[PDB]
Amino acid sequence: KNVLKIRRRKMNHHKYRKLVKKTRFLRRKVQEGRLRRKQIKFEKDLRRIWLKAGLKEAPEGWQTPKIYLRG
Amino acid sequence: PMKGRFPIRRTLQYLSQGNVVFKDSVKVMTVNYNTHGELGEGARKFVFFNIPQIQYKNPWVQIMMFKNMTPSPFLRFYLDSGEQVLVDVETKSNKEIMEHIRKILGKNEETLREEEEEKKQLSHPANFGPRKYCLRECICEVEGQVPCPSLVPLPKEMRGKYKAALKA
Amino acid sequence: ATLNQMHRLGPPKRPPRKLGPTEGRPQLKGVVLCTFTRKPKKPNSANRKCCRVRLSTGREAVCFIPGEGHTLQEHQIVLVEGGRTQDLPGVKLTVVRGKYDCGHVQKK
Amino acid sequence: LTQGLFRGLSRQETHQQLADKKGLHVVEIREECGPLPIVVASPRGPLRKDPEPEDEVPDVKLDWEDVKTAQGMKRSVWSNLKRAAT
RNA sequence: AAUAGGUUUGGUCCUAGCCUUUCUAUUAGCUCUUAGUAAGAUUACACAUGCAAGCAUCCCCGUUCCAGUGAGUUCACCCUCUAAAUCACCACGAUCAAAAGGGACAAGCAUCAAGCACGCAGCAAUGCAGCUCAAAACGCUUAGCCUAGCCACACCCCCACGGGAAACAGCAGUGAUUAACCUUUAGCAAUAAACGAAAGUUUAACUAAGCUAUACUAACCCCAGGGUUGGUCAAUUUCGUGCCAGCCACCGCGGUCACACGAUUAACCCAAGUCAAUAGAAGCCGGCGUAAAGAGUGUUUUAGAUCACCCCCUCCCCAAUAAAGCUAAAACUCACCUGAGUUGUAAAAAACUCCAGUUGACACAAAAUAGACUACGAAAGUGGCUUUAACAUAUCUGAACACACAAUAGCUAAGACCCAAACUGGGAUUAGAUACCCCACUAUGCUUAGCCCUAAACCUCAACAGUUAAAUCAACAAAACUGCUCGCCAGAACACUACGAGCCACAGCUUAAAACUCAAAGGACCUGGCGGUGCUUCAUAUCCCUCUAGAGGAGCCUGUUCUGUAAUCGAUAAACCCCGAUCAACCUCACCACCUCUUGCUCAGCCUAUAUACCGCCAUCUUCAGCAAACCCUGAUGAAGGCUACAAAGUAAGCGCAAGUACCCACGUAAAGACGUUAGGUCAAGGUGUAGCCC
RNA sequence: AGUAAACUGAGAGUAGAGUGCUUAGUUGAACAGGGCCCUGAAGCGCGUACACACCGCCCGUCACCCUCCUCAAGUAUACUUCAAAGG
Ligand code: FES
Ligand SMILES: [K+]
Ligand SMILES: [K+]
Ligand SMILES: [K+]
Ligand SMILES: [K+]
Ligand SMILES: [K+]
Ligand SMILES: [K+]
Ligand SMILES: [K+]
Ligand SMILES: [K+]
Ligand SMILES: [K+]
Ligand SMILES: [K+]
Ligand SMILES: [K+]
Ligand SMILES: [K+]
Ligand SMILES: [K+]
Ligand SMILES: [K+]
Ligand SMILES: [K+]
Ligand SMILES: [K+]
Ligand SMILES: [Mg+2]
Ligand SMILES: [Mg+2]
Ligand SMILES: [Mg+2]
Ligand SMILES: [Mg+2]
Ligand SMILES: [Mg+2]
Ligand SMILES: [Mg+2]
Ligand SMILES: [Mg+2]
Ligand SMILES: [Mg+2]
Ligand SMILES: [Mg+2]
Ligand SMILES: [Mg+2]
Ligand SMILES: [Mg+2]
Ligand SMILES: [Mg+2]
Ligand SMILES: [Mg+2]
Ligand SMILES: [Mg+2]
Ligand SMILES: [Mg+2]
Ligand SMILES: [Mg+2]
Ligand SMILES: [Mg+2]
Ligand SMILES: [Mg+2]
Ligand SMILES: [Mg+2]
Ligand SMILES: [Mg+2]
Ligand SMILES: [Mg+2]
Ligand SMILES: [Mg+2]
Ligand SMILES: [Mg+2]
Ligand SMILES: [Mg+2]
Ligand SMILES: [Mg+2]
Ligand SMILES: [Mg+2]
Ligand SMILES: [Mg+2]
Ligand SMILES: [Mg+2]
Ligand SMILES: [Mg+2]
Ligand SMILES: [Mg+2]
Ligand SMILES: [Mg+2]
Ligand SMILES: [Mg+2]
Ligand SMILES: [Mg+2]
Ligand SMILES: [Mg+2]
Ligand SMILES: [Mg+2]
Ligand SMILES: [Mg+2]
Ligand SMILES: [Mg+2]
Ligand SMILES: [Mg+2]
Ligand SMILES: [Mg+2]
Ligand SMILES: [Mg+2]
Ligand SMILES: [Mg+2]
Ligand SMILES: [Mg+2]
Ligand SMILES: [Mg+2]
Ligand SMILES: [Mg+2]
Ligand SMILES: [Mg+2]
Ligand SMILES: [Mg+2]
Ligand SMILES: [Mg+2]
Repeated sequence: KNVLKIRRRKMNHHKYRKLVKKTRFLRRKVQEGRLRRKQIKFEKDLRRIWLKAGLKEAPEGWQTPKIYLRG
Repeated sequence: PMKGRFPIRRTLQYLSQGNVVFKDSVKVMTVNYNTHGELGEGARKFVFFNIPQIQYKNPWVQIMMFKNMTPSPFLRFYLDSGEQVLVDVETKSNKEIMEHIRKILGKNEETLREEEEEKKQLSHPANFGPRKYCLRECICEVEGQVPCPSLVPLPKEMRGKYKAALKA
Repeated sequence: ATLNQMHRLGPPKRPPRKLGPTEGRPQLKGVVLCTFTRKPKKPNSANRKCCRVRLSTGREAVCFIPGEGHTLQEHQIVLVEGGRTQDLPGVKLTVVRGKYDCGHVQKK
Repeated sequence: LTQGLFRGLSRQETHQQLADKKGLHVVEIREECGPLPIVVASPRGPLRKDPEPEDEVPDVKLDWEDVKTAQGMKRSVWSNLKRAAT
């Protein structure tokens, strides 16, 4: 069999890797922004739980951790 | 072709060929059989060929199977009164098993004939209505009666358009 | 697939039929925005008369004007139907000749 | 299609070939003739005395299209259409 | 999808999508005679006006129904229990049927995978920590439904005390809006409902009419239209147009003979309709080596299977894995002696010159031969030596995610460093050379400790059990199948992508769509062409060298190209170029300028266009030996193919070669030289099709 | 091989006109072996995404255009949910 199907995928992958390399500083700023909104969306979900259960503040001694940071 | 061995089992014709219709007392039927052994061969064919036919005729009876729990195969029926009926099936063929349970817990041909007759009373031939429920929709379909105006226009004298015209 | 697998997956699910440019409607009312000509893709050669209309749904689309000669102008009302113009890529609507402001083709 | 058709039609077993192969009568049952048994072929050689074994359930492979049609589950706007006499 | 059909290619077969043919509904165009019947806002948007609930000796009863709509949407069904209601009144009853309890009950999306109190016990107090969920919980989106009918809603705030606010989703009617467009009729005579003891009364329910080809039925002296006519697919004459104008559902048509465009003629189909657009009807038991698909490996769970008892024949050893230790060959380095160069190769340059050769000492690197063996391990992987530990399971199947692994590259940290080596630098090549070639050196390859989790992780062939007979089988590949199970696939491309989610991953990995687009994409073959394609054998004035005389340099002759001129044409790579011409001062002559003639030397004329309409006569391979009717056979009766002489499917008329003939022989030279190739040359030898000119 | 080379004559066509063409004759050699990079051919093979057939097909950057989609700072608008509760 010829490799024409492979060649189409080969060029797709080459152009994608080159695009990512050319815009890696913009994508890094976008990724940072998404992880922040992701952390906020997670904090809202936990706050919805204790508010709907009748509590006015988080359980005593609870601190929502940052589960999406590199550290 | 249809998948599996003996695909005839997965046809409505085959499933309706069961002759075992349990009495109203039967509530549960457990089947204990062994996967191997020459003396449990009839019980394996019973599970393979007949259980679908029994369940089809008795949709509300619970049927539960159990494999290799005891040395010999047997059936056990649980009745609504709390009575339990044990049936030893070791050495018997699947046809002898079907004939046995039919005799002790199946409705006879007389009881089944009567039930079918009481159903025919629900579709009275003299009633008029939709084809789904009645033979004829309107009396105009009966020969000799005044036919439907959609097929045979009524005389001008039998129409209100000209009764009111003459009267008015 | 085996009988167990077919039972577990259930009956097949047709892909939800996609609505065309008319959004599943016989015709649509439109307002002419501008007229122009389009070149067909090879091996055809012509200057096919088209127009851009604002459909009653708020969407703007290009429509082919069939027949020899038309008098459509901006701000005129037209009725558009389905049917793609085979050699005009992207043109999927056709003006109805003889309805609203678009009159019938003049004989010869 | 042509080559396959001629292969199938040329490799069919007549009723006389079936009677000779099994040494039994080939009896035909017609619904328009009621329960009247119609013998269509008899073995030219001796006639067996032992009946053909009656398997309670045949292990024959079924065609889903035939089964689906017999159960009224076959729905097609193109089947059973009226056509000119052929 | 069917009794199927059209469309992928130069061609065949396979696979596959799209479309055609059938039957309905709505809308649009054009058209339209009658009668009967059925049915009849696009919009839960806003509504002018009229009417739609009364009855009856006052109390009551009714106005909670009917009629309407489809916004919302598992309150509709079965069982248990039990109100209200009917049976005048009680009915320990029947009928009917709420609330409550149990059960059952739509679609799509798992890129919605976890929900977050969703349980149980106890008389209570209170105790336990459970409950639902990949057999789909939780969630989002869509939708009235299972139609003698049912459910839901009744302007909105799910509800309606309250609030917003002032209500046709009752009938008729109107505004706005949509492709979507019925009368501001009559009567309570029939039936149904309300009320009354009753005669009765009321009712936009209903009944009888009005409007409308949406449908059905029937009919008509006069009165037919619409669409089609390249193929699929029933049916076109003459003109116009000339890739323009336009046309098609698909394939396609139109570039001067257009059955495909427009007009016209005729024909075909249906017919008071026709059929353009839209929508619906019509679809899982087929597959996964190469077309989409066996997802890198193994284990188990809940389960499934019958391959588990019977009933049996490959235990141990060879290159599994981990740890520790070890070293034969070859390097590196150092030292002595010797040489003056060493390195690089198609050939150079650069590089080194504490360089090279012999000898000796000398690894945190890598493991000739054995191996023509075919073993070990789940796979990845594993082939120097020794030792220790050590290679799961007495049924099978069982996961992208659980659990544990997983070449190379790569990341983090600390070490080792012979050699190799991305990058980088230098040298060379080249139009350029960010390459291929040469040199140098780094990350890296090694060890240790952690990560990363990918592969053409492919023997592209899932595990287990069984068969070699039948139909052996599209093609190729590695013969064809059966049982059972899990995984996966459903035109191409978008896309190893976007988004979401998870992850020690931050230019990453895993999972993985849609819109716009096309009518194909794809798999395997056949023939031809081509190959800076292999082997073998060749060219006899012949491809190269060899032999002889020349051309290419000078002058002249002559052709051609350019330039010039008011001033022909044709040939114009081999196969044009002293060629058509065995021939131009006028003539020839077809050219240019000027002047003249018009039934004209001709029952006219044209050297006008088209050699890509042609005959005629030729160039070219050919300094060839092949061409081929009619048959036969092979390939499963596919495109196609057809020979072996100790012969295995080919037989072949005819044509060409050959043979004969001419010239001085039988030699040589002429002549001859098929079918085809270059739409090769010639419309200007002559003739001529088509088109054009005719003071 | 009576070839190449050299030399000489005649003819066709014109009224005349060629260093051209056609043709007769005279003198009269050298070498002839080896080889396959190049041109081309034959036999047997291999490959092929070309078939308008290698003067083929074909890939990407950039420019120029219509269609669709995604990301995205700040801001605005609309919608959903709450009482399925507590005193
Ligand atoms: S259906 Fe009976 S009168 Fe019309
Ligand atoms: K064209
Ligand atoms: K097809
Ligand atoms: K009253
Ligand atoms: K109603
Ligand atoms: K609704
Ligand atoms: K409501
Ligand atoms: K009445
Ligand atoms: K119409
Ligand atoms: K070794
Ligand atoms: K892989
Ligand atoms: K492989
Ligand atoms: K070839
Ligand atoms: K010719
Ligand atoms: K000529
Ligand atoms: K001519
Ligand atoms: K380009
Ligand atoms: Mg290959
Ligand atoms: Mg691409
Ligand atoms: Mg087309
Ligand atoms: Mg073709
Ligand atoms: Mg609606
Ligand atoms: Mg009561
Ligand atoms: Mg209830
Ligand atoms: Mg899943
Ligand atoms: Mg997503
Ligand atoms: Mg749900
Ligand atoms: Mg709705
Ligand atoms: Mg309203
Ligand atoms: Mg309300
Ligand atoms: Mg109204
Ligand atoms: Mg309508
Ligand atoms: Mg009235
Ligand atoms: Mg009416
Ligand atoms: Mg014409
Ligand atoms: Mg026409
Ligand atoms: Mg594949
Ligand atoms: Mg070796
Ligand atoms: Mg397992
Ligand atoms: Mg899975
Ligand atoms: Mg994986
Ligand atoms: Mg790894
Ligand atoms: Mg490493
Ligand atoms: Mg080195
Ligand atoms: Mg290094
Ligand atoms: Mg090592
Ligand atoms: Mg491998
Ligand atoms: Mg498996
Ligand atoms: Mg696809
Ligand atoms: Mg990848
Ligand atoms: Mg990705
Ligand atoms: Mg992402
Ligand atoms: Mg010269
Ligand atoms: Mg010239
Ligand atoms: Mg010329
Ligand atoms: Mg020419
Ligand atoms: Mg003159
Ligand atoms: Mg002259
Ligand atoms: Mg002239
Ligand atoms: Mg020619
Ligand atoms: Mg001779
Ligand atoms: Mg000759
Ligand atoms: Mg000859
Ligand atoms: Mg030519």
